[PDB]
Amino acid sequence: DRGLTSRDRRRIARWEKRIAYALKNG
RNA sequence: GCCCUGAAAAAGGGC
Repeated sequence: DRGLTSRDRRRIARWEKRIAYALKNG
C-alpha cells in the first residue's frame, strides 16, 4: 500500500503544471 | 480506491 493517494503524487505535479500557467500568464 | 486531463483553490473522463 502507499501512504500517498491519487491527490498526493498529483499534488506536487501541479508544481510543474501550475508554474507554466502562473508563470506564462504573469 | 488509482489515476489522467485542468493551472485550478472549476470541470470533468477512464479503470
